[PDB]
Amino acid sequence: HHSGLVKMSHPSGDVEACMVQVTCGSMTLNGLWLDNTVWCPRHVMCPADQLSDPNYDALLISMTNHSFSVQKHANLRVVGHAMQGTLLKLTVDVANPSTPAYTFTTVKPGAAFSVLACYNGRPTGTFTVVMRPNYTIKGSFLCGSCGSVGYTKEGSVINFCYMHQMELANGTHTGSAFDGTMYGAFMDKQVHQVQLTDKYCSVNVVAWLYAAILNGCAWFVKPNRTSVVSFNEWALANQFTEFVGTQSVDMLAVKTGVAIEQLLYAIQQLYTGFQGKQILGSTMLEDEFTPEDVNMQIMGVV
Amino acid sequence: HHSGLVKMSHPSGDVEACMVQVTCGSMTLNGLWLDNTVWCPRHVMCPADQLSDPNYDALLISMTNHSFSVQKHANLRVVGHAMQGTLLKLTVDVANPSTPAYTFTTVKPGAAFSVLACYNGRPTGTFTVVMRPNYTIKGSFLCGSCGSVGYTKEGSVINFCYMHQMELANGTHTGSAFDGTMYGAFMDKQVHQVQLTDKYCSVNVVAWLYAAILNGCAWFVKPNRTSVVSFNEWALANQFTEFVGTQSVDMLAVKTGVAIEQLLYAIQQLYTGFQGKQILGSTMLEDEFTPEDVNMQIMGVV
Ligand SMILES: *[C@@H](O)[C@H](C[C@@H]1CCNC1=O)NC(=O)[C@H](CC(C)C)NC(=O)OCC(C)(C)Sc1cccc(F)c1
Ligand SMILES: *[C@@H](O)[C@H](C[C@@H]1CCNC1=O)NC(=O)[C@H](CC(C)C)NC(=O)OCC(C)(C)Sc1cccc(F)c1
Repeated sequence: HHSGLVKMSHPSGDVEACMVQVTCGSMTLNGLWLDNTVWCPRHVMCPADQLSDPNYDALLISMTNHSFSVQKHANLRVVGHAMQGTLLKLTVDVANPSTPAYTFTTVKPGAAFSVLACYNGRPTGTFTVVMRPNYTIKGSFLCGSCGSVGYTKEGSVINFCYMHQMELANGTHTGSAFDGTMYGAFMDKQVHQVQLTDKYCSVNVVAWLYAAILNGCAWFVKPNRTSVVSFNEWALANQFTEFVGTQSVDMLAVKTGVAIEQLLYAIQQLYTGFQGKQILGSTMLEDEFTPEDVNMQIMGVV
Repeated sequence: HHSGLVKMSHPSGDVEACMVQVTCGSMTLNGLWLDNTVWCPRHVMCPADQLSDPNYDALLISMTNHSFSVQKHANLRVVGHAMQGTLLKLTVDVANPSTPAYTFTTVKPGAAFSVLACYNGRPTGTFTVVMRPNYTIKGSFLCGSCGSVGYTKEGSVINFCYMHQMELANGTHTGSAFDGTMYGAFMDKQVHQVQLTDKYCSVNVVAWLYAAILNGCAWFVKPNRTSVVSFNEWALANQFTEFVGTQSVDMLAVKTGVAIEQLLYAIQQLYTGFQGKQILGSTMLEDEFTPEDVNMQIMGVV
């Protein structure tokens, strides 16, 4: 029996109209064109021989307005340039006529956002990822994908929350919010960097367990319960994130009739082992589906 | 270590411009607007009391040109109507100015296509699915999602291959190609229908095993080999599809240096059990990634 839950991404049509190609010499990457501002990663100014330890402040001074080439596949003239954190704020004389209503937001661990993978300013694919506790994402990025944007949608408004910058040794990816800060303690330098541990997202495992109950799979549900405070103490010693309930989780509890503390106890015993049984066709706990995903995809509640 | 493989969907911007709302009385659903033709499922004409066993031929005669209301969120006047198989071919006086270069194709088991989920003619989300051997898909569809389209992209040309029609008891979904034929032996009637067995896609499991080798995971690779003919005989008695090699699979074999017959032997032993080990973080064989997905996402080869 299929759960009805898939990795669902937002429609990308609004964001594809904001994708441009930015070249600052020998390096090309993607940029976000909103109004008269083009955002792009700041290592576009970096020559290939200084990626390991670049001085962006000196490089920015070395740049002029005619040093950035912006193209849409239309060529955009740069009338101003500035750097905020690990991002470049290039000003252009033409405002994007297809600029959507948008905000800039920071995404937190356990939350899901949609990614538009682009190369040479041309959208290539879309996928959804969950920001992991170590502030990395398990995405699909290759050379030239920097500048690809991550976004969430609340109505007609697109909340941009991620710009791809680098890939780690473990194969995961990290980037920067549109305030210039890289997620976690990461730096936009081509060096090996210490990566924090990854943890199971408790609020997403609880949602995934609720989805099984909404699909008739409730063998793991027992009348025993574990409080949030006790579970969070247990989570700290078992590579699980501390659980914080939300209204979305409460809706799932109300509809199913199963308490959160019942599932918290279940996660503790399911962590020790599924014992040859399966939940939604899996033998491991899944934290890649948010409570809002289960609310939306299965019950049509947004 | 993350494999670098995610469920990747095509950009949906081109298809979102072709999505319309079709209402033929008390039922509303989605339609595909290409040139002066609007395609939509034919049970839009069905009153709610006859969904179990509808006479579409009589219903079509009962309809007029003014019986179909087509709206884009612009209202489209219907200047002609026809029925092909399980699909309606409505002619409108206005051609879609954003019609992309497109073809109509039939997707085969094991192949992957992108789906644009729509409700009331408004795109809501996108996801990618693999057509299963029983000619069903493990999608995320709800009431009103009929008319959502499935498509593949070869360059700038969009090959439409799926229109959502119904959901089965197992939670999977099936639809019709744009020639009017429902995939498999399914009928667009609100009754329980016999569903064929589902099988592991051998060509996709081979691709998934190759992706592990491309990520350093090759503990399952042994010098022993199993021929395609012998594997296909084994596949017939173990719920596996018969393997047919492709050029894409050959590229993966050439790059890795591991023969297909080596992995066919591995699948036979991995089917008996992973024996406590994991491949790409999984204890079961995965057939939801095509050889082209591994070729594109990991090696950038399209
Ligand atoms: C976009 O310009 C590009 C995107 C990556 C290419 C491979 N996969 C990607 O997503 N980003 C870069 O080339 C980065 C340039 C830096 C920010 C100046 N670097 C990058 O993605 O990774 C560099 C490292 C982190 C791989 S350097 C490294 C070396 C040895 C061991 C190790 F763990 C890290
Ligand atoms: C679009 O109109 C809508 C989409 C589905 C609603 C629920 N999930 C969907 O994807 N499709 C329908 O309502 C179909 C109308 C038919 C084609 C006239 N029916 C449908 O999706 O399923 C009807 C069945 C197959 C559930 S009837 C049934 C009853 C008992 C047991 C059983 F296995 C099947």
